[PDB]
Amino acid sequence: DQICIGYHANNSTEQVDTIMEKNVTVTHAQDILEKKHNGKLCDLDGVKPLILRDCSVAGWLLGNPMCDEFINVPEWSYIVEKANPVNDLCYPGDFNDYEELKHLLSRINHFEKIQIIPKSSWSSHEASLGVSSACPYQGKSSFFRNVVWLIKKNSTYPTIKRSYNNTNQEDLLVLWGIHHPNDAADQTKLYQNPTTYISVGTSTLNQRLVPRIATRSKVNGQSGRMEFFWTILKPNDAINFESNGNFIAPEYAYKIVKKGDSTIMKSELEYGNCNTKCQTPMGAINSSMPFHNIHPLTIGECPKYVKSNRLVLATGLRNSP
Amino acid sequence: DQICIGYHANNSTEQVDTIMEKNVTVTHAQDILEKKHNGKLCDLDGVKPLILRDCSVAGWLLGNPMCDEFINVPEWSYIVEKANPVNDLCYPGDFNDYEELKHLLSRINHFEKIQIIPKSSWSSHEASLGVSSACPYQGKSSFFRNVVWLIKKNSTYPTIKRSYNNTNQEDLLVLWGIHHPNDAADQTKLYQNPTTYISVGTSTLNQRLVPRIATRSKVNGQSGRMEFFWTILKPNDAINFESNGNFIAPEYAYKIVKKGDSTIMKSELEYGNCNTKCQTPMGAINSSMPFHNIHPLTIGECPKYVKSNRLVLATGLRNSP
Amino acid sequence: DQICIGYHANNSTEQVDTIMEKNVTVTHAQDILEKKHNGKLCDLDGVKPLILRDCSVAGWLLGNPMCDEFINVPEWSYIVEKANPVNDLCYPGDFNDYEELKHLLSRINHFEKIQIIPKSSWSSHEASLGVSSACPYQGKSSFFRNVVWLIKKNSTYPTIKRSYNNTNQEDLLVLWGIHHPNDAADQTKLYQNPTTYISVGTSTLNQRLVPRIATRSKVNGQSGRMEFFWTILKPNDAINFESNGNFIAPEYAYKIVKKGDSTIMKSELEYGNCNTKCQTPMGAINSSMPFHNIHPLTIGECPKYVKSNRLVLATGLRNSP
Amino acid sequence: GLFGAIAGFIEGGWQGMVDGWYGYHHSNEQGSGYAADKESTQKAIDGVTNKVNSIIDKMNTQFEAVGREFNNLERRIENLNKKMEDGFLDVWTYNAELLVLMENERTLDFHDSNVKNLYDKVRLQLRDNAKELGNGCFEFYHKCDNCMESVRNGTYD
Amino acid sequence: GLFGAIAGFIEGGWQGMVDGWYGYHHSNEQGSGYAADKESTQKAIDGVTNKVNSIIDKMNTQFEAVGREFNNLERRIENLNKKMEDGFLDVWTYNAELLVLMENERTLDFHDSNVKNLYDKVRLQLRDNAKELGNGCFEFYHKCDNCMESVRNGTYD
Amino acid sequence: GLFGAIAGFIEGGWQGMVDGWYGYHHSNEQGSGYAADKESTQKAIDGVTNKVNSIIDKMNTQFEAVGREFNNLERRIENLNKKMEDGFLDVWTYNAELLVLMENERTLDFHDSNVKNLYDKVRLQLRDNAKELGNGCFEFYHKCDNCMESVRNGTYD
Ligand SMILES: *[C@@H]1O[C@H](CO)[C@@H](O)[C@H](O)[C@H]1NC(C)=O
Ligand SMILES: *[C@@H]1O[C@H](CO)[C@@H](O)[C@H](O)[C@H]1NC(C)=O
Ligand SMILES: *[C@@H]1O[C@H](CO)[C@@H](O)[C@H](O)[C@H]1NC(C)=O
Repeated sequence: DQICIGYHANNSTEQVDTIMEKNVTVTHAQDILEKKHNGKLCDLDGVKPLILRDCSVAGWLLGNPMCDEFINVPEWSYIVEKANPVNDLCYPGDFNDYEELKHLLSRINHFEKIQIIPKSSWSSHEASLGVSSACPYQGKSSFFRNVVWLIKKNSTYPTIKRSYNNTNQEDLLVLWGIHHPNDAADQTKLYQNPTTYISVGTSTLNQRLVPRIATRSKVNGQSGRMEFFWTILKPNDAINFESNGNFIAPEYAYKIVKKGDSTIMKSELEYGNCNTKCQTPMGAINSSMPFHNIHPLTIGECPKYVKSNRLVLATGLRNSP
Repeated sequence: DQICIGYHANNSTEQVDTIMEKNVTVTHAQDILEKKHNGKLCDLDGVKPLILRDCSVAGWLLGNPMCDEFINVPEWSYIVEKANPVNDLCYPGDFNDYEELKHLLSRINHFEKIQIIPKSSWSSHEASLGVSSACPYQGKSSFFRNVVWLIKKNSTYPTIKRSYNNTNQEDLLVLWGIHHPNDAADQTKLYQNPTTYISVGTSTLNQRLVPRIATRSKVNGQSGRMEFFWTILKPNDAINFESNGNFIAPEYAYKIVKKGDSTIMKSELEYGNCNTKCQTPMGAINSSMPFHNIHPLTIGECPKYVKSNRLVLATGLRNSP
Repeated sequence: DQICIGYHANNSTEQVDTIMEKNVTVTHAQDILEKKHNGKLCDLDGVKPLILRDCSVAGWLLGNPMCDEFINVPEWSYIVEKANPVNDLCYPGDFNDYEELKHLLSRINHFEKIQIIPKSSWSSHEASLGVSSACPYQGKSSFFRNVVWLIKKNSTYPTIKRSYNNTNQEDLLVLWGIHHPNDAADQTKLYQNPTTYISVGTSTLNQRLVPRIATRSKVNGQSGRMEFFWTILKPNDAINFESNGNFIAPEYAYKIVKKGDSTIMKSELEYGNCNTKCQTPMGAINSSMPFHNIHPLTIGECPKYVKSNRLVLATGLRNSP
Repeated sequence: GLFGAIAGFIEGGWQGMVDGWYGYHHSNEQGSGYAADKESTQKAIDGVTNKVNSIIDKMNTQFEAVGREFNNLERRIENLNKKMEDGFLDVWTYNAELLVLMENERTLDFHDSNVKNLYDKVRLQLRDNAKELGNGCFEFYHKCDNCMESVRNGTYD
Repeated sequence: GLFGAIAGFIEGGWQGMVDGWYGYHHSNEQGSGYAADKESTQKAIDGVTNKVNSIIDKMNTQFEAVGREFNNLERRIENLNKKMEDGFLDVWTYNAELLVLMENERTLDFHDSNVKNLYDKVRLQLRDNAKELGNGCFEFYHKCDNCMESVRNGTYD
Repeated sequence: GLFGAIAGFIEGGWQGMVDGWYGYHHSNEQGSGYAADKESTQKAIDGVTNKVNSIIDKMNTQFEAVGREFNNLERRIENLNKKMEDGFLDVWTYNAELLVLMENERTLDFHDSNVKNLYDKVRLQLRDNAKELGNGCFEFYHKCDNCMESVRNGTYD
């Protein structure tokens, strides 16, 4: 007669690592890394992301005519943009402080677009003729929808003196621009006056832009350049334009409504018709693992990202062979 | 007859945590987190901090007339500024590269203020009349003390050509500015000439400022703007001004004396009449704990900051119930 | 008769540390920190570093005449520059966006220098006379080799309109500059015209420089200033200059050939005639230790840098006394 | 293993004890079988659950990459931004992998410790009555009736 | 506990031993009492003091936030600055909390280890003379006179 | 040491065992000598080698300073850059120093654990035949012939 102390074995095949030994076989184990996504872009908590397709944030905000999809967008969860979106800045140039604006967009969930200076508000200048081959729409030459390319009326560009007061309760993103022609004859052809300027004023802004003449390579068949600036007009604050040419003038501005945490993710992917609680640039995540290894940039209720290939905790004991 | 091996219990109530078990009761324990401050701003090692009250570093350095407290300050340990100090930049505008200057102030313990261009040094221009409603002093219109608002003398603003050589052995903080009026008639009223400039030169500096005209919102009842620039004039180096108007000219500059490690902390708090060896934005610290959890930004002999609520080391053994 | 269990002692003197006890003597130990270098600058994997001696990257790239050593350099592994190289910018001024360029150099292993605008290409302007006392060569006044100091021909500075197209397959570093004189009479003496400009154009660049007049301290016996700008001209892209004076014009540009990972290290040291697989600013490393403590900035197959003085692992057991 | 029991003087585990992690095998005239020791098993289950949760918990404070973009002439701050984001990921990857490695080894040792303790608890009861065979088993001097229930009991002699 | 002594086969500690951390209780005709084992107690005190100081020491190299300000159009570098300062605080908070957790558990185990070792040191002396009761106590075959001093001594038989 | 063997009940090591890390000393009429226990020695060597390599391995993912320069009016980002580079070095210096400290202590304990286990393996064979002297040695009841080979063997009685 005999009594024995002993312990559990089973038919487990699960292995875990220790400092002193690798692939120890254990009775029980708890894998804590999520390794699987669904490879789609999904709604986040029911809320759909703004998917720019071939449009850049710039293409969207200025209203490139090929970006008609995003003329009026509902509230979004997060924004997706490609690495190299084609429909950006159709008339070539720059967007001043673009990245800082993109940064601001990351704390924004809804813009409501409103008209601040009506296109048919211009008495002394031509406003229907500010178009280009670089921004085609339905075959014909067209321009960014949100800004007005002002031109001389019957050979005269009189000084413009326009003001807009923010009666809204929401911060206003206000967008404008300046045109840099290639030579003096272009300057005369559109605006007449040889030297011009645009001054922009607000409580905090003290701006004066001046056209930069240079001969340059045709980007998109144009050698001219548009350079776009912006400001956040506070409530009860007035923006003051004054200019004698080259002025690209606001028609529409964006009310900032319902700003909430959000991000712009970079992804060649397209919308997936799904819902998720945690999204990544490569796909969405559904898991209760404390960690995942999918991609560092997530948004939502997400597990923590690590660069591991494997994280498995022993819970049972060493399984005998 | 019997002999027994055994161990200590006591009436300890102290608990510590382990990976496998929480709130284990121990005979002895060593709490290593400092959780207590005094909630005051105190002298640091006898040395008093510069407390700006309602003045900003800008309000102080330019000598806003409401910042008379800080006309001549002794050596400080650290600087305290509020989140939103009221007495800043009374005449509206900007302070060029302000943050970089604040950064420099963090390696500075004492400024000694000295006159470089005497106010009664101006023959051909009016110097007693450069005042404004935006900077009141004792009811009457006044201006930043340290800089001179130069005006035309009997309808003429002749070119100014002034130089100052640093004979001192200490680096010199030199401060000046430019005025941007709202319209052409303001330009004429004060300086006469229609287009002006200010050029500033030194060994390393190659500056030319030009007035920016715009109509803008009244900030502090003024639509004009002052924009302040600065340089560190090296020893045995000469600063060279030349300007035909809009020039806000230095009367006083600051010798950098006794620069030592220091910081600007943000705090709504006021001076506490105490001494300490370690100070935080919320209060001072007196402790021998290797860690504290008070605030990340300290100055002095300080314990290390952690975000814990509790750090207690077991020293005794598990106390029996 | 007796049998005993026991363990190894030896005459080891090696000590290691534990959490509970310091300097425990062990039978065996494995030191894992490399503490030794050779104190030289060596070739990296056979490949020699570009050692600028007394030249700065600026002195090199613009071709300061005292930097003749580096007129045509072979492929390098890494670059060495002193803390304060003497032969930099002999004619005083600035180098616009210098640090960003240095950053670019860190992803570059070979430049091949080629002539884009031949010096004897200038019909209407004087090109042999753009020299200075600040840049001497073999006793006589000389100028940066790579750029041409254009001057008026028989009292006329006609507008320059020059273009260069990148037919090469490699990105082109293109370098140019502008001259800022001290007074109006200097402006007339060299270029005649009172107000000038330089406009630079490319696919992406939209530049217009304008001379900044100021009286300033003589740095290197000159009060004038050269300010150097640069661009990376993409392949199949054209750079377009236009200027009526103050223009410092490119004669040579650099093809970017064989860009590979590399760095600029700061070191007062000079070349050591050695080879290595891992180099530091203080000396090279030859070791199989997983860590070293030499300097944080290495290049090559390198152990990991830690700030320790000692890292020794126990392998044997506690050696008895 | 540090405690010498698991894959030590006790050569291997038991497929036949599906009951819990540690226990007894008895064998006498009336037969033979396995019974789990409820107390040590339950102590073990809590130890490990708490550990796991502690491990998960300490790991939720962790770096969270935020996307940021930089123009063509901000290459230095973009590189700064990159090396910072990667550095915190390398630090947390290292943290999690090591913690796992170290705690796995403490987990296997803890089970080994529980087996030895349970064994000793039985050694301390049978002290001269049975012969300590050397393999986890004790062989009785006097035949033990299903007496076994009493060894498992804590109440024997 | 891994060593099975503390709150193990020795059920609980002794309010009556104010003397040191581990020792003896004796009981015979002449009476009874507690005496601390000076050597193991002192070894234990050094172990733990050194540990604490080692813990404090390794913790003084640590991130120190420096205040930095950024204008309205530097929102990205300000955010960079923030996430960097927080990241190092999360890394050091995690460091200190874990080190505490792990070292606390090694501290309790070390005391358990010291009790077992002291017990074994006495088991190894009384080997057939007294009956190993199973509870930390040995019951003598032959009556022991204040003989006790000799068990504590290291010099018995 | 936690296991009580090394510099414990076994007072010190043996200069005369150059053979391996743990083993036996025997002494009888035919003489005396040292022989290493091959199995436990080899187990120990693998344990430690693996540990060392694991230690080296986990340490190659680590911060790598990249040099970056900043002009005179970028003092804030230069300081940011500095505190970031130093912070990661302090975090990795702390990592390596601690890992070394902790793993050194597990290494010494592991050897102590191996000695105790080997001792117990011999205690479990000689159980009533020899007298457990208390010092790592067993003294035989019956004289043992070079019988010794059989204790070392695992095959005795
Ligand atoms: C540059 O020159 C190449 C070679 O002829 C030409 O193919 C290319 O189109 C040119 N680009 C421009 C912008 O002139
Ligand atoms: C802007 O318009 C509002 C509405 O009348 C007015 O109350 C506010 O004072 C105005 N602000 C300025 C600067 O004109
Ligand atoms: C500045 O003045 C000092 C004092 O005479 C003189 O030695 C120094 O050379 C001057 N520097 C310049 C640039 O004028």
